[PDB]
Amino acid sequence: EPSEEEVLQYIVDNVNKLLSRHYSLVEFDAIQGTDLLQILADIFGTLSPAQQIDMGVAPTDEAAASMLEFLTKTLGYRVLADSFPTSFSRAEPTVIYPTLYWVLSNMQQNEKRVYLARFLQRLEIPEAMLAQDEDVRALYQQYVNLRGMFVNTHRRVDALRTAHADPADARRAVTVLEEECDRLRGYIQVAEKKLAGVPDKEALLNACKSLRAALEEESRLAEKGVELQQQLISSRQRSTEMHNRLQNLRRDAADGRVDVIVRRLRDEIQTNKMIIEEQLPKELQQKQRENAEFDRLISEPLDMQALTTENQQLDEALKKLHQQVKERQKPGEDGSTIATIKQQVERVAKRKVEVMEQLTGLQADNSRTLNDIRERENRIEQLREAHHMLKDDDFREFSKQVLAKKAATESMRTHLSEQRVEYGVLNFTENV
Amino acid sequence: YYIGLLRPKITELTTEIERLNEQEELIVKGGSVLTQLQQRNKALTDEAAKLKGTLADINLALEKSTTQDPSSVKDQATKLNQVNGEKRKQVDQLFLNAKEMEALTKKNTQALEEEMQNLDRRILAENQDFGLYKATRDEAFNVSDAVLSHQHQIRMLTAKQELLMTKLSTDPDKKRAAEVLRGILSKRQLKEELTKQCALSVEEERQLLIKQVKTARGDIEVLERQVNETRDALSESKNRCASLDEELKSYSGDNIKAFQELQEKDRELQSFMDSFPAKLKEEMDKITEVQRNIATLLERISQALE
Repeated sequence: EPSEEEVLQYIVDNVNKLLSRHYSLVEFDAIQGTDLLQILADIFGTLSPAQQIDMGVAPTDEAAASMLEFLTKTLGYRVLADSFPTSFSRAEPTVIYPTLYWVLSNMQQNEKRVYLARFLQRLEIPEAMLAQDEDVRALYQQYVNLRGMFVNTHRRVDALRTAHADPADARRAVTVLEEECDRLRGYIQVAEKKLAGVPDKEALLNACKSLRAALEEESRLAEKGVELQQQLISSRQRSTEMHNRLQNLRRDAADGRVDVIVRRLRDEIQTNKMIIEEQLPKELQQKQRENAEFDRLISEPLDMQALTTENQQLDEALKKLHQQVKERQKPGEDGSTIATIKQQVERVAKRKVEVMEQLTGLQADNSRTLNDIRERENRIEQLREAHHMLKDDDFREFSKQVLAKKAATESMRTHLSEQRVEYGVLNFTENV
Repeated sequence: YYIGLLRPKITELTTEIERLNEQEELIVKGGSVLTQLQQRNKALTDEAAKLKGTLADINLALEKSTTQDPSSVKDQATKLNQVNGEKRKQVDQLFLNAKEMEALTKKNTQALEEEMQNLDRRILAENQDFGLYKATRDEAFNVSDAVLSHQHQIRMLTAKQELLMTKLSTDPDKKRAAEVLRGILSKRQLKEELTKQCALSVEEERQLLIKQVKTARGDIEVLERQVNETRDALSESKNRCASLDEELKSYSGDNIKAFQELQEKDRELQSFMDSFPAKLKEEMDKITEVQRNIATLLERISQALE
């Protein structure tokens, strides 16, 4: 809900905009009486010329009622039914300001509404004379199917007029580009005019054209190389992070205790939140700006006088600010300096930076050791794949199985030997 | 008395009909104009690029004309072209390496996601507050991702800046100008900070500093807890690392071949076993044949007597 402050501000701003006036808040608040009526009257005079009234010399009661019928019926606003027309006859701000607010808000609807009101309605003639002579009845049939034409082509025109965009900005861009091209062709005319007296003309220009293309490919390759290198490094780092997450997952799986897990999670969340709230965005921003300023230093030519003047100006300004912060450290009424809390915050700050870097060093060694664990896990998996060794109690069971195989073959061997000795005794029984 | 009222309303209405249809025709013509201007704008942008190109070509020619001739310039060019070809190869190797690394990170991340799923199913079964675990975990991961993102962006910026610095070492004038602009940037930042400081009342400044020391002391507390927690994880990791490389002791040297030789002996014996059964059946049938021939000799001699 808007305070009467906000409402008055809105009313003054939009009354100033629509009527191109420059009322101040006091000056507008000063407008009571018929003058405020004529303010609203001029709002409606921007919507319909028929509504343009001079309230200075007009029957204020009948004209105010005419206005009210306009605002209620055509524009479509209603409310305190018994008091509204009587108090609206009066220039009562408690009734007028909400009406000004409503009209200055829905201004586009007021436009459309008055358009239709001019065109659509104000016929309810009985059919008596219409049934008397069919000539004007056919004239009225002409009128009503003209109104049908009107609603058909109007909704079609309005939907298509909103559908297609305004080519003003586009023609502006096109003309700017044409002017840019014309300027460039002039610049080139100057260039090739300065290059007329060269010893070998197309020879040198083709050589330089080739050199230039070489230099541009050089620089693009340099940049894509740097990009690919860093993007590697970062994808590596994300792997290391994944491993850290895995370590924390097994440690947290140790204590099924959700609560303690969430306590340690929150402690690391805020340790990250420490560097992600300001320190890293500040370093990021400073690097972004430093790079942008060097790109602009290489793209343009240098007038080192401008930057040397910015240098001296900053030197003097920092002199002012240092002396000012110094005189802020002058002892107050107590004899107490601000510097006492400055030394307390310095001391705590050094403690925090010291502990925080201890933390990161530990974290570095964990990630390092943790990479190495993956390295060893990998080569052990490579060996367990390239071979299928056992080297355990499985080795002993395998070895017992092979020994049993040896004994089993020897058993089968004596089986065939016995069968063969019976074959031999059969051959000798045959010999008889 | 009403016909003189129909007439003017009818003509006014038709006049607005005419206006509306003229506006329709205008909207269509404007549409085709916009479609034409898009193509014209693209064509002009490209021609502008080309015009900038030949302008740059001529200006490089103007530079090199004083000190070089077409021969030396084209030599510089082909030299740089050969270098760019080798560089093209280096950069494509980098492309490949990075694509691999990224693929590995994707597999590591899918792996970790699987173990997360099994643990979170485990705690959900145990009927603990799973929603809180998932929530604080998602927050933790998001802030971490945030830190990794920022650190990536800073490393990137710094490397490209090193490129810019090398480019500015071409001209000693722009080199000294670049270092001076570096100082300008630092001084701008210091002015910003000092102006922030002096714009508050010393009472407001001490209030802010007191709040700052409070929050700093709380941060130091949470930092010391983290230091202990990672000392614990670090100890854990070092024991896992020694544990693993001693697990690796058991594959080195003779051990692998010793198992290989036992494998080979296994395969020898199984081949010999598989060789046994068919030959057993064959020798069996041979022995039955010779005993059948025993019967043949005996009964033939018996039949001789009859």
